[PDB]
Amino acid sequence: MVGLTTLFWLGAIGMLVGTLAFAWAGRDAGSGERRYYVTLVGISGIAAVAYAVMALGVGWVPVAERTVFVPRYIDWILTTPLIVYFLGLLAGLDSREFGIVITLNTVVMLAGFAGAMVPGIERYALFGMGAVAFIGLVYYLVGPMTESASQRSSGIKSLYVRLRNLTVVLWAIYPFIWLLGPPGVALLTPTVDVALIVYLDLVTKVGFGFIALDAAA
Ligand SMILES: *C/C=C(C)/C=C/C=C(C)/C=C/C1=C(C)CCCC1(C)C
Repeated sequence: MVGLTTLFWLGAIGMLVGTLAFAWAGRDAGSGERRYYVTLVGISGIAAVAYAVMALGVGWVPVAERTVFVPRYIDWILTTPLIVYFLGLLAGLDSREFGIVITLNTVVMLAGFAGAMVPGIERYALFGMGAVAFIGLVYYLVGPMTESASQRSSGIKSLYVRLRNLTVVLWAIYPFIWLLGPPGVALLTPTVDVALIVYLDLVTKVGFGFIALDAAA
């Protein structure tokens, strides 16, 4: 499909501009803030690589009567934790709390990946595992991580809240897409499925980064 490839290109391109943009803004940054710029460049860069790889025809593996794009999940497993890290730096979390939110994040990504890789109905069981871990992650986001961020300057306090809403609201859509897309009910075509994910991936990553750069000043 030529349509799947262009959607992948659009993604790689959109991520590229995000990266270059963040790497530029990150250029010349204090020895106590570069961490943000550099993590933002990783979130964007990794995704860009993953998209170009898929655009090029790599990772399109068949499972049952569908095809699963492995580079998407590899990306997710590597990038979502960085997003949570970033959010964590804002909130002012320590190793303890960081550690908790990160693993909870990894379980849902690992479970989603495993789930999409199995042909049998037990895939729903794997999906269900990620579902419960995600509600947990969201709990920590709007809960303890929030109260924890309420101790920063009015500036940081407001940036975190905008980013967590953006995050929580958009991420909650992914599972439903998975459920309706080919991995589950396949009530959604691969192409629409991919178009939707590309958009979400872009906003929750590059959209995320730009909102942060705006705040930087
Ligand atoms: C840059 C990529 C991002 C922000 C990807 C986010 C993906 C999710 C929030 C996926 C969530 C899922 C569940 C909550 C249930 C298990 C199945 C998944 C992996 C689709």
